Amino acid sequence: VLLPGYHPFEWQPPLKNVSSRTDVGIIDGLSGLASSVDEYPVDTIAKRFRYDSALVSALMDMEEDILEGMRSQDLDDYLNGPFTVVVKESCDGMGDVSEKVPEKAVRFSFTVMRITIEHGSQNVKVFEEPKPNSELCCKPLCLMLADESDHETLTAILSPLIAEREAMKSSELTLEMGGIPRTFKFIFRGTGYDEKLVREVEGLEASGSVYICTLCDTTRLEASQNLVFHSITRSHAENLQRYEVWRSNPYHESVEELRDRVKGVSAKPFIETVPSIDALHCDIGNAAEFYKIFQLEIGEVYKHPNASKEERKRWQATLDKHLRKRMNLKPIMRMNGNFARKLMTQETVDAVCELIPSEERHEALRELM
Amino acid sequence: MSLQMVTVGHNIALIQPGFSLMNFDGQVFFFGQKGWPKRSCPTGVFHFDIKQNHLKLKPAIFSKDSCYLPPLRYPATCSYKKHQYIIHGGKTPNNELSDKIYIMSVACKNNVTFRCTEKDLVGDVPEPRYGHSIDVVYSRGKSMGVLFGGRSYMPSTQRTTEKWNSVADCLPHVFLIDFEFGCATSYILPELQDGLSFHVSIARNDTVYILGGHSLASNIRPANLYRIRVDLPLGTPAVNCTVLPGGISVSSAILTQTNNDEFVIVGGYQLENQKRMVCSLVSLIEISEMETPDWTSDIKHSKIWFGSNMGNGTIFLGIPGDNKEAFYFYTLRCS
DNA sequence: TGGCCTGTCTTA
Ligand SMILES: [Mn+2]
Ligand SMILES: [Zn+2]
Repeated sequence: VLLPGYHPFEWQPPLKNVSSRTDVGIIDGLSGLASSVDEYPVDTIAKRFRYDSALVSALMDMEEDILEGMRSQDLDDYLNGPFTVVVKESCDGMGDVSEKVPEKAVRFSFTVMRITIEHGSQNVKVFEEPKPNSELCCKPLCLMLADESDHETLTAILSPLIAEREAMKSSELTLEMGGIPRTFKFIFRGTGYDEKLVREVEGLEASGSVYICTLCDTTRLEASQNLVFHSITRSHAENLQRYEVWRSNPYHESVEELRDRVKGVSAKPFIETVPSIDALHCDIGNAAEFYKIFQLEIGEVYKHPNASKEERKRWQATLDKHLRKRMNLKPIMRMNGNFARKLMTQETVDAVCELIPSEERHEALRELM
Repeated sequence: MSLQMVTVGHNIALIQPGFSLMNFDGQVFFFGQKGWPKRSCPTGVFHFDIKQNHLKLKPAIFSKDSCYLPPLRYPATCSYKKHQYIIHGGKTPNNELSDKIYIMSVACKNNVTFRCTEKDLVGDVPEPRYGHSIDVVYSRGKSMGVLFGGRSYMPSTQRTTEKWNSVADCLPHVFLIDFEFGCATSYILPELQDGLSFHVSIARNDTVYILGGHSLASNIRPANLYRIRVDLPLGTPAVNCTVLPGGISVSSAILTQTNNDEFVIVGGYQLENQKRMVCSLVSLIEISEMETPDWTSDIKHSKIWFGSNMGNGTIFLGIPGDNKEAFYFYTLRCS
């Protein structure tokens, strides 16, 4: 009952290139990939659900919450008007899985984020997950024994799933809850992808590239000089076309001119992502900048443009020592959330000002913090 | 025929089954790297240099008027006399099958830059495929391309996500292809009943011989040999095929040219569980067995082997690593 | 013969 493939359902209109059989559960993750000795060598074992069947099982699993949420919004149990399900789509490699050679695994998973019902012309929410990021509500879709950087295998195994999700983007799901047929329609948002996997699935270059952002076309130099005025530009379609431009070189340009034309898209995308930021990384990036500012204000680097490596090192040592004495901060060499949390305080700025001669610069550091 | 082990540089990972080697003026080049091309080599085409049994892959650049074709696994390739290379079909790093045709030539050689131009195709374009053959025939002072065989995904109507990667042999139609203008004509022949992929192809004058291969539907590696004659009058060409006894049974074999007008093929897969350890000699048509080379035990006990023709009557082959390097490579020489 | 731009490996 709790596994995909048990309840019956319908898609209207029927999903493109997806079987209508509803009794399908665990199916081979290779999706019929050829395995003969002539063909490309298949080094991987994977198993998956059909993405629609899994959505069906996850909704039936949460039926009780959906009905009770309808009650809690002063609505009727039997209403069936179009429910809209928002679905966070997610993907990560899981490092070494081996029991003891490294054995790597990729997990493609989803999370029901919110379910709203339409009453008149107000969209009233009937359910939303309290812990979106928990391991507990991250519904597994496919597990595979492969490297997230093994592009050929990854596309081979994930592409059927994406095909299914594309299919669901333009169809309604009819599903029986509590005796009454209910109708669902979905919004899929691939927000669960760390930067490396975003870049890999959207055709972009590796992280060291000059095109540092997956939301815009900035270069590292542009983004550094131009501090704040940047806007979200990129989209999956724009990336598929920038790939085709790379591929076709329509204006017969050189490789550097072509690379500037397509702003990093040298490979063909195959997943639409919603690249976001982690609150952790905001804190970490800010703290790293403030740490450098502190040590440079102690060394007074404006007065010493040709300062050597060892003088700056002693500046860093000075700051470390004084932060240990005043704030009890063990100097570390790898930036982390807890260091950032303890360093980004106004009192820490007072502590570091105790080592800065000019008070005019105390003004500036304190306002910055 | 002497076997020689080869060591490889830092980018050995680029080599994968389905790769190709092309020979331009004695210089060897490598195409079909694993993964999409990286900043270190944006074209994905490499100078393939074996010095002192050491293989170095050095980045090659494309001209300003070039396509940046994707790496392709199992495309049909042939050589066309400027001297150029024909690429048709293949698998991309995203597992899509390409129906396009790319043409490779040496644009400039400083101390090489390539011209890669894609040729558009109209008429009876063959469905995108891999594991198929393409060669050039010459009849009455005219040149034409012959394409035959291979496998592809199911058609869009029957293809289903549960069997999204399932493949079937292409219909065994012969395709004449004019590379200058990009036109294609399909010829159904009664003698070619079944589909065929991973076969060997030999082109001489107005004839193409088809050897071995694997037929998916029957799952048989047929021991038939097919001769294909093509005449090019001023009107529509005429193609006639005839079955010839004495056909070898082998899929994914490698073919190289020794001296002039003598070809040697080194093994492929004879059965799903068995490997073709023997080698065959084709004189232009008669096939004679040759003395099997001095294979090492690693080659003998490997389940999978893959390779390509280097051009100089020498084969470059590779075998998978032990469970505890990813690949181990050898060079097998002839003549 | 380098900086040094790129990708691999290391340690907190
Ligand atoms: Mn990751
Ligand atoms: Zn940006």
